[PDB]
Amino acid sequence: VRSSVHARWIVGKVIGTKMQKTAKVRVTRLVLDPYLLKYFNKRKTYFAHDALQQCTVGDIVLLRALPVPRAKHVKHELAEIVFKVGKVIDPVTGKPCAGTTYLESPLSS
Amino acid sequence: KAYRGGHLTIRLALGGCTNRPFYRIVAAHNKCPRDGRFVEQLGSYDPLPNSHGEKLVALNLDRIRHWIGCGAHLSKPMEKLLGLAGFFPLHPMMITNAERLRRKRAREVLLASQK
Amino acid sequence: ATLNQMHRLGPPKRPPRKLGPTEGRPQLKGVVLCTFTRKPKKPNSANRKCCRVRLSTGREAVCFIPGEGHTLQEHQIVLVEGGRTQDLPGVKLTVVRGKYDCGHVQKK
Amino acid sequence: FFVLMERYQHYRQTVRALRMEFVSEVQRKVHEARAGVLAERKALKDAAEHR
Amino acid sequence: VRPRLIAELARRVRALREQLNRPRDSQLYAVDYETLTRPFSGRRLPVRAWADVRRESRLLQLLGRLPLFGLGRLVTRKSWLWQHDEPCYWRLTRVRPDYTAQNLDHGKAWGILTFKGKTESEAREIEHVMYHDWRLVPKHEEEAFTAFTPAPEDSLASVPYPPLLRAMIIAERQKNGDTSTEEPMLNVQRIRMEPWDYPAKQEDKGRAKGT
RNA sequence: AUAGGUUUGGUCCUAGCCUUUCUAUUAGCUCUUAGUAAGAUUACACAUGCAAGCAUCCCCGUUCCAGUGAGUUCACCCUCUAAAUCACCACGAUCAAAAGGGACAAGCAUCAAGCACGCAGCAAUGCAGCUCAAAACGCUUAGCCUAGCCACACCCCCACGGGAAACAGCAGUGAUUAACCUUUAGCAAUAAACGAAAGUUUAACUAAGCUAUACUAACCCCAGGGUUGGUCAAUUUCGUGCCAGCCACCGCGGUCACAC
Ligand SMILES: [K+]
Ligand SMILES: [K+]
Ligand SMILES: [K+]
Ligand SMILES: [K+]
Ligand SMILES: [K+]
Ligand SMILES: [K+]
Ligand SMILES: [Mg+2]
Ligand SMILES: [Mg+2]
Ligand SMILES: [Mg+2]
Ligand SMILES: [Mg+2]
Ligand SMILES: [Mg+2]
Ligand SMILES: [Mg+2]
Ligand SMILES: [Mg+2]
Ligand SMILES: [Mg+2]
Ligand SMILES: [Mg+2]
Ligand SMILES: [Mg+2]
Ligand SMILES: [Mg+2]
Ligand SMILES: [Mg+2]
Ligand SMILES: [Mg+2]
Ligand SMILES: [Mg+2]
Ligand SMILES: [Mg+2]
Repeated sequence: VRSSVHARWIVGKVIGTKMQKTAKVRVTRLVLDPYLLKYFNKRKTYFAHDALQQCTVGDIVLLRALPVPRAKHVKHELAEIVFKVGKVIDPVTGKPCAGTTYLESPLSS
Repeated sequence: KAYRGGHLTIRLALGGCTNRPFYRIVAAHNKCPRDGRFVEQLGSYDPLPNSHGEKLVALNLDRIRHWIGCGAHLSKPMEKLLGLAGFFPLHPMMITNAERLRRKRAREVLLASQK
Repeated sequence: ATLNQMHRLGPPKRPPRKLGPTEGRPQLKGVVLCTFTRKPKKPNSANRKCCRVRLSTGREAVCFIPGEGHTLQEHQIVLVEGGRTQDLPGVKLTVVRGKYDCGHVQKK
Repeated sequence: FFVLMERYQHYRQTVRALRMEFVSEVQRKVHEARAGVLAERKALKDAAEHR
Repeated sequence: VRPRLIAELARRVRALREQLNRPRDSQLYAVDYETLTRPFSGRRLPVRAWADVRRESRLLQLLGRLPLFGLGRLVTRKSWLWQHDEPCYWRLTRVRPDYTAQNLDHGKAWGILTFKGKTESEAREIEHVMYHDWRLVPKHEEEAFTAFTPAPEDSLASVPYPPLLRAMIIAERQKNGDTSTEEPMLNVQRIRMEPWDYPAKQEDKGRAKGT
């Protein structure tokens, strides 16, 4: 009722930024193999409107469905950047981190 | 499937075997085949008397009312069946046929008396 | 193979079944072109009665005539079924006895 | 013919009244399913539980 | 999808050719009175109309003999006169004659309807204009023809429910604690059974296609 | 699979082929009754008769039902919203097109690249991008996910137009194939069309006809078919003599052949 786009909220990795104000994002879902009964990753490509062109290749982003498609393949918009590439902020503690190590200690604050 | 015009109607779909009929009360598109696709089965009707000498009719009254309130029509045999159940007034043709049968049997009795 | 490799390859893909001399049909009608005899491969020795027939599909094929004594001539119509003649290499069709021109074997 | 005509008129009048009442019941049930007081109470309870 | 453009062209061409080769009323609604068949289609008229087709007049057969095509005059129908004792008629307001007719005896008309003495509020198109059922009210008779005293139209205000439905209603009331002894009743004041011969909406009616 | 036969002088292992089970079509031989179900090989060509009327003229219907499987991810879910039914005063429900998003058959990668397949801007125009080994692009195969659904309605995808004169409606016919139902009756029931209605029409349908294709039950007298070396239940005499012939696999037949 709010949108004609099937996928409403999706999380992906940005794999392309060569289009103006548009980010090419790779979204992985878990699909059960009918024979092996094991979950494997299935990939799909989405084009997300990035008005400010703040997306970099490799960062994890959240995409929200547009009310209607603004182009043939652009049906989504960048709601936020969940993880900036190489600039991750730990949501649990709110401190910068490099991989599994704290760049700034939680105790310091 | 898209039909040109048409409407929903509650009717009798014929099943069973040769010389043994049975009816399923179904709400279906009027253009669909008699025993084909239907929207919902609203009951059943066995026209052959059973071991107790009864003709068994099952009516889903709630769903019948729902589909009538959704704009569904009714086939004439269903109007007669619902009149027999007391759900509707008796259809005029049942009354007229009863009167015709009364007059015919009166004529037969008068023939017997004349003889 | 690992589970990842099995998922990649998917279910086994069985090749389609090979069609035989009858091309997947129970029987075939045919016209006799010539009758002759062929010799078995040798653990055995005999003169097996055979005939070349043009089938309804247009292909020419060698067929075996079972039973003792046949009266098949050229231009006659026969019905041929499957079943290899184990002794004759390349002969994979058999003439049906008691159908069209090919009659039943005479008693004794 | 005349008696049958009158009978049909009366029967159709009664059937139309019954049909309008059934339509009203269907619409009332739809309205009570969407904006009914019980449905609204359930929605508010679910929102409070989520919060 | 491989486009189907020939279908587009065919539909557009057929629409244009149907809009430009429209059959006119003089062609569609002509009748051969000897065989009582339509020359346009060859289909014969129903038996019950035959006599009327040979005795009565079409509406514009009357209107074409009048100044201004009889605007403001009253026209009634033979079937209405036979069926109903109360006055039924049309007061003409607009007429569109079919100029292609030799006698200007085909076309369309609009007016105010009075059925069984009840006049309508607006003017709408007249149906069955091509029927052989029409009569013209003389001017010196209109006062006598239109006279009508509205009789008390008091009909049943409500009717009993069917037996099973009444029993179900009463059972539901008793289950819900209600102990009222009032009979369930179906209101039929909002159901006005209109006579089957009342004029329908000619604006919604279709037209015979040219063939 | 509770498995079995078959490689070797012999054992074990590996591996194929075949046997035993259950269906459908056809063929040989045989075949008694009753009920029920099912029923051209061919999208090849069709003689003939019917398969759509109703109704006071307008309209409505003939866009349905019925048929076929040629082609083939138009069928399913969500959003939006026409037409249609009922409210018909609409508020809206039911149903369901077009449009937008998602999902959706099989084989071949010896089909590996497609060649404009994208984006941004009110537009002007700018950027050079988009799909693809997680299978794009391509060739081939097939009606499907069966309360049913999809596609087609002689052919040129379509049908203004052309070829040309249409049974893939029922009955029926020619040719063709291993494949072979009556040129029956009635609208009495249900369904559909029309009518205000009594009602009318319908090769849908109902009731019949033909056919061991199947199931069920019988039968007063009435049984046939296949097999009998092992796998695998079951051969006595003769005839023949590596000939005639036989076998699903292994194999038999050279004067004592349980294998012809
Ligand atoms: K030998
Ligand atoms: K009509
Ligand atoms: K097909
Ligand atoms: K086509
Ligand atoms: K009938
Ligand atoms: K011997
Ligand atoms: Mg083995
Ligand atoms: Mg050995
Ligand atoms: Mg047989
Ligand atoms: Mg509408
Ligand atoms: Mg659609
Ligand atoms: Mg490869
Ligand atoms: Mg090659
Ligand atoms: Mg095909
Ligand atoms: Mg044809
Ligand atoms: Mg075509
Ligand atoms: Mg036919
Ligand atoms: Mg057959
Ligand atoms: Mg007939
Ligand atoms: Mg039958
Ligand atoms: Mg023997």
